[PDB]
Amino acid sequence: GVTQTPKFQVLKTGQSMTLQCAQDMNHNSMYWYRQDPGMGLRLIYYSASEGTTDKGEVPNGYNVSRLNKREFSLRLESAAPSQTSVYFCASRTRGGTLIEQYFGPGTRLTVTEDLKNVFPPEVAVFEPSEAEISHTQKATLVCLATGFYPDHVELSWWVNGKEVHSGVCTDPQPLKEQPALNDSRYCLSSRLRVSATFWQNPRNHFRCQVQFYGLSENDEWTQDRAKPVTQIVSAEAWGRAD
Amino acid sequence: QRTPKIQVYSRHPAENGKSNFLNCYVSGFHPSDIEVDLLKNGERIEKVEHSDLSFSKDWSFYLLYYTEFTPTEKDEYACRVNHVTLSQPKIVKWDR
Amino acid sequence: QKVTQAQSSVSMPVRKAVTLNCLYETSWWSYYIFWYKQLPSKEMIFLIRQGSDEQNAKSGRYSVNFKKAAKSVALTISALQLEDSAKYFCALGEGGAQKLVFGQGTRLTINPNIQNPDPAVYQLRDSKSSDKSVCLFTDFDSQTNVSQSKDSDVYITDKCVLDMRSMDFKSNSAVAWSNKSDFACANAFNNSIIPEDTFFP
Amino acid sequence: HSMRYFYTAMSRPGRGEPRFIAVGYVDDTQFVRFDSDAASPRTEPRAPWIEQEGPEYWDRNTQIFKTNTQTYRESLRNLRGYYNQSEAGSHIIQRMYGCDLGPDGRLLRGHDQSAYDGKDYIALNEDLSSWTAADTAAQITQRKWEAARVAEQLRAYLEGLCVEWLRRYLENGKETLQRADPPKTHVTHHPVSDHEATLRCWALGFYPAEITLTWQRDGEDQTQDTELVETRPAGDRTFQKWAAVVVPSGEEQRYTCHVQHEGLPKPLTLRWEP
Amino acid sequence: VPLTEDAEL
Repeated sequence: GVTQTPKFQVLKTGQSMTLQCAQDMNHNSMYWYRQDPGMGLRLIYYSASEGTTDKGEVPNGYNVSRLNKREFSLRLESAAPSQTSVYFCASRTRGGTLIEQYFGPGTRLTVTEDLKNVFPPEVAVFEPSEAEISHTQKATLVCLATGFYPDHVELSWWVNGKEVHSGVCTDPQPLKEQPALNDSRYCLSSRLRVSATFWQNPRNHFRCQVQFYGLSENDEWTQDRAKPVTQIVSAEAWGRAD
Repeated sequence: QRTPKIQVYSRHPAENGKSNFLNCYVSGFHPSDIEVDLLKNGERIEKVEHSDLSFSKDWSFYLLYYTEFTPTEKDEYACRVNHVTLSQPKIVKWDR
Repeated sequence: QKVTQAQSSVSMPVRKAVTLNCLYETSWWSYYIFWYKQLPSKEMIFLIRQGSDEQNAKSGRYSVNFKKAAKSVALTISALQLEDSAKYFCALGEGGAQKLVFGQGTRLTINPNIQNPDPAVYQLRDSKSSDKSVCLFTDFDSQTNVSQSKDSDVYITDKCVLDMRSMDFKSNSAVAWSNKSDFACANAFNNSIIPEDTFFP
Repeated sequence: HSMRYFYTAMSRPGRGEPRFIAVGYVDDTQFVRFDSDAASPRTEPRAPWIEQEGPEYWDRNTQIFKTNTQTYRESLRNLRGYYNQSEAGSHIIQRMYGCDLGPDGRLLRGHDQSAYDGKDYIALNEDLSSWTAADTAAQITQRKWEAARVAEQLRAYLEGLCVEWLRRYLENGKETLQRADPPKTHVTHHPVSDHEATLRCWALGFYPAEITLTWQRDGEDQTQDTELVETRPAGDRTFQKWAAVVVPSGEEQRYTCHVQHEGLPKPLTLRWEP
Repeated sequence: VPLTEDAEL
């Protein structure tokens, strides 16, 4: 299919970054699009085949290069906050009817004026209420990931050696903790619901794991607090009969 | 490989002293590369135009080469064609 | 808009059908319409294609009612499943370049059939690692809508559907939390219209 | 009535990238051309009535033919691979396709055929739903086009866009496309022996190109004895043709030239008149 | 108008 790297990226204003795309479907037609929050996708550049980029068709702030038949790159030359967006690559066949575009997984790119706005999540697990257990014979755990910026997280639940999906719901969108601010930090909640008997066994192990994407270990950092690098932040709970 | 058929003719009935068009129609050839000149008394005529490359149901190509001319009694016109199927150019005189 | 989706957000019960509207403008004599859905991961998934020279498209539970003179291409999804919740996009590809023009999308929420509603607000157990108190509103019928807090230091999530597959059991919930010392679950959802029979233990 | 496009793609290793030429016809009237070897290649009109279309028409046709130039480069590479051919040789792909218009104004018959180096390669069957491959290599194309549903794409075009725009062109060019120009005719006579002479029947300045020129002797068609030249362009969008028979001197009065053409109110019967 | 898009052979 279509692959893209990186899936998540934070940049400081003025930084440059190359986004990579590749497709293994023998396609010639490839595309770069961007999607702002709450909007549809808007075309950046259509590359019908290998060849020289038509710079008159490249929007200001970007460089585009079709490297070979498979590979297609989009560079932000000097990143601006207005370029915060999800960048999608796509490709399609030409001829016949099956010409729908196949999308890559996207690059979620956030540009901030100052890397001191970047924070990993704090993660905590809140254990089931005794009242819920006695009212329903079910037990809901809640995981809260709070105070993270950019909104670049992946949350998972792990129980007894397996990443689980049954009984789980995670908010489809993070919430802005301070909606009036452009660099507001974010929160995200998730629920895992199990039977009361499963929760009440202290041999059972529940973990909420949040992969955060932030700075690289090689990045300069002159703030007093710890460098907010890409990292996993987790919280856990073991069952209990009381 | 298919060798060109050649017809040499005027657009209108030729009348000495009256402007007309001299046509060389080459057809039935393959592949498409071909050299066609119209000749006036053995000399190549400049400002000769030709139609857009097309082909027939059997895939063979055809082209019309043409120039405006004014026939006279003694001036001799001809078409000279070279093609990969020909060991030497073929010259076809205009039979008025 | 050159491609306009009429709905911004739609809710529908499981096993019913839903129609999502899309109107477009073009002077091209040849084009296609494509419907996609977008997951929470942001992944974009192709659903169905409608060519300008072809009859109404159908693909499994998806169909397009192509009204070409009206430039209308509404998607209908039949036999709705909980997995159909997603944001749906209508996209126009004109001519040979197929430079897609997207609508702004429609959020589709498929609601479970809560057979035995048991609306309740529970206070969860504190975390020794956190200064927050957490409140869970759960087990309400799908007609209940959850609203954001009137207080800026109280946070409330949208309603979420979970499916306990081992028990064939679905439930709705929303979460509220706050740092404040005067925060009580009894008042956490005061901003919402909640069921009269909500249990507050 | 009919519409046809004729495509020629030619590789030329060492002397540039492959050349792509397209010409379009309504009936026997060429109305557009495109040639990738121009400095800034553009679709151009070749009959006045197509110039009723706006600038967007020309830009869009140019986009399509520029894309075809690239796609046929890939097709040429693919076919070299199918046949294990050297990169040093020159090769040609040709395609002719389009629609014939029925009396109700809908599709009578659709057409789409391709050739490689002047030989049949693959053709859409008359049902517009299946292919005939000429050899093993063309079966590679056939499997790819079956998976890609190319036949469905062509069927929709032939039943839809093709007939829609053919009808538009016929109406826009009605005054020239929908009026037949009858042939101007005469018979000439030239001795070839003491005892034989050539009778030649001429048909000049006619449109469309379809015509029937026949010699009869005592009312019997002389088909196997008749020399017919290929119908040829006059250069003004009309056509010319002649038919000749060698006859015994003294028999000329037994011979009649019969001319059938859409422009004639009734078929003509012509005789040599010295 | 021509076929809007050609397939590779």
